[PDB]
Amino acid sequence: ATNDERCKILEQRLEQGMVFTEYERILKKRLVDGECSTARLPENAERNRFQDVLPYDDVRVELVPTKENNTGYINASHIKVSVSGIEWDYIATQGPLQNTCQDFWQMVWEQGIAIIAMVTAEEEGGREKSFRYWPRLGNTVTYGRFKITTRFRTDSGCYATTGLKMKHLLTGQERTVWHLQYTDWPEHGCPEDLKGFLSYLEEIQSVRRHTNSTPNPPLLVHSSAGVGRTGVVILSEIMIACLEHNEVLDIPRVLDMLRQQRMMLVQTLCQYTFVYRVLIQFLKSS
Repeated sequence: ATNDERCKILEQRLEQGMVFTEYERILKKRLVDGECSTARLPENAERNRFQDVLPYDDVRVELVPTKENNTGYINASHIKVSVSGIEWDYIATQGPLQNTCQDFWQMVWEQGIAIIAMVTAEEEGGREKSFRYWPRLGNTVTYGRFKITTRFRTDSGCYATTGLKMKHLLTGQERTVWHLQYTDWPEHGCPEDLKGFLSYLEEIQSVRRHTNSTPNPPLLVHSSAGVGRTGVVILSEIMIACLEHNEVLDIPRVLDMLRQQRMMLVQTLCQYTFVYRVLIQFLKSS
């Protein structure tokens, strides 16, 4: 029940408004070896949603080079953290563009991805935040050598689960990909329903566990920019796992480690304070 001491500390820090000082001291990106030269190539300009939100060279997801994409470039970062003995493996990526759908599915295939955690809407405020890279039911699409079929979509209130089949058109191999989309989460803000977000995290945790039981692949997390709401998901799941290991909690240490793998994770104070609220409620129900 040492979680009780953690929950008081967290509630007090939030209640007294000491969260901000902690958050604003965390650097947004690497100080050194922060080169994003491949991402900055003129040839890759159309592949970035924002020319300043970029993967670092040494952790970018490298696609096998193709005719259409010689550098095999996608705006996506490997995120590998070890926190309290747990080795976490994610890929964090931006929302696909019309012209990066083949790249996105090539990454899904090559990296062995079984679960997509989508935490953006397709459209918000009249703007595209993610291209519709998977088919709409009523049910198949082809991007280069990958055929994607939507089997079903089931709504769980705050999020929806879509069963996808992905087929390699040159080998005939097929794989199931589970698409878990949180549907009401404004960009730069927080989920509307805190408990709904916890149930979304619970479903990601469950499906990862059970698909692993049947080299485990990274979880693919994406938003629009691939840093804000993506960062909330990753930092929340890591910190929740920390709650069982007695070791002293150090959220800004963890977020700093994460931003060493992909810049700008967790864009706003409300997103960071939301992670505190998530942990408090998780501990309040333990």
